[PDB]
Amino acid sequence: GGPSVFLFPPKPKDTLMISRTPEVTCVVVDVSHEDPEVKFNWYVDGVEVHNAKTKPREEQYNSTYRVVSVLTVLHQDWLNGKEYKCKVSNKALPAPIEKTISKAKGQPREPQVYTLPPSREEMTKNQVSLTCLVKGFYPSDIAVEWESNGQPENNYKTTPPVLDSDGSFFLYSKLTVDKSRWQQGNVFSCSVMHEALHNHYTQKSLSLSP
Ligand SMILES: *[C@@H]1O[C@H](CO[C@@H]2O[C@@H](C)[C@@H](O)[C@@H](O)[C@@H]2O)[C@@H](O[C@@H]2O[C@H](CO)[C@@H](O[C@@H]3O[C@H](CO[C@H]4O[C@H](CO)[C@@H](O)[C@H](O)[C@@H]4O[C@@H]4O[C@H](CO)[C@@H](O[C@@H]5O[C@H](CO)[C@H](O)[C@H](O)[C@H]5O)[C@H](O)[C@H]4NC(C)=O)[C@@H](O)[C@H](O[C@H]4O[C@H](CO)[C@@H](O)[C@H](O)[C@@H]4O[C@@H]4O[C@H](CO)[C@@H](O)[C@H](O)[C@H]4NC(C)=O)[C@@H]3O)[C@H](O)[C@H]2NC(C)=O)[C@H](O)[C@H]1NC(C)=O
Ligand SMILES: [Zn+2]
Ligand SMILES: [Zn+2]
Ligand SMILES: [Zn+2]
Ligand SMILES: [Zn+2]
Ligand SMILES: [Zn+2]
Ligand SMILES: [Zn+2]
Ligand SMILES: [Zn+2]
Ligand SMILES: [Zn+2]
Ligand SMILES: [Zn+2]
Ligand SMILES: [Zn+2]
Repeated sequence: GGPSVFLFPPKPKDTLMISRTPEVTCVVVDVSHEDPEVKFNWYVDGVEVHNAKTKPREEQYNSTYRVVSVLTVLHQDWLNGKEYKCKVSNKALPAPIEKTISKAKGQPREPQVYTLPPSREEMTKNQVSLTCLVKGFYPSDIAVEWESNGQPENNYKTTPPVLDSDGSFFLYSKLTVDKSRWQQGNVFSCSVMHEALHNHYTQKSLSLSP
């Protein structure tokens, strides 16, 4: 029938750290050998731009060609809602294919970050759960990590964002540590990246209070 276009956003962390390079990815699949030519046009807010890096086509094991084009986006443009259009032209199509993407839309809402110590009843266990509540944020793109003086604490798991009853999102992150480390008074820190925080970052700390 005709080829199909997919347009993918940057990775969320790449949009929240100015040191990183967010990029948007236009993928064309189902390109026939009969008309194998593929032209990309990129627009930012309706204005054609020219810095996209297209990859040379690559044949698939199902006898179709796959062509990829990558446009780097500016940290501030993406956060300011600019919209990115990929236009794919190929002989086999009646009219060119237009896909548009941007950051999740909606008024931004800054998260409230709260650490919760292990439950009393959980103090019987050889491991305990440190809880980071992140609530009230909009949009849902977010990243959460845990640290203890310098090094990342990676035995943690974070729930997906959940739509709350006021239209904002919340989640929880659970860090599991040896009960000894928690009682040795060590400081544990939940750090949160989200667009609506100052510099898109905050951290909150948790320690035994005796
Ligand atoms: C012939 O073969 C080719 C490929 O060869 C095959 O290789 C694999 C795939 C084998 O399975 C086998 O087939 C062959 O060996 C086939 O090509 C495939 O075609 C199908 C369509 O038929 C495509 O399906 C869509 O996939 C989307 C998800 O794709 C991602 O995830 C899958 C794995 O789950 C991967 O396979 C893909 O490569 C994609 O991976 C993502 O790619 C991004 C770009 O690289 C990554 O982002 C980038 O990441 C880098 C670092 O890695 C940087 O961070 C960059 O900054 C960043 O931009 C991303 O991380 C990566 N993810 C992963 C996990 O790797 C689906 O989203 C899509 O769903 C759409 O369609 C469904 C129904 O059609 C439905 O669920 C939805 O409606 C959805 O539609 C979109 O949804 C939105 C919102 O809901 C709506 O608005 C729209 O409806 C719609 N719009 C848009 C714009 O999307 C499809 O399921 C498949 O991806 C593609 N494969 C490849 C490799 O390209 C071909 O079909 C075969 N043909 C025949 C006839 O056999
Ligand atoms: Zn031009
Ligand atoms: Zn050009
Ligand atoms: Zn931009
Ligand atoms: Zn950005
Ligand atoms: Zn945007
Ligand atoms: Zn649009
Ligand atoms: Zn980090
Ligand atoms: Zn603030
Ligand atoms: Zn400042
Ligand atoms: Zn910024």
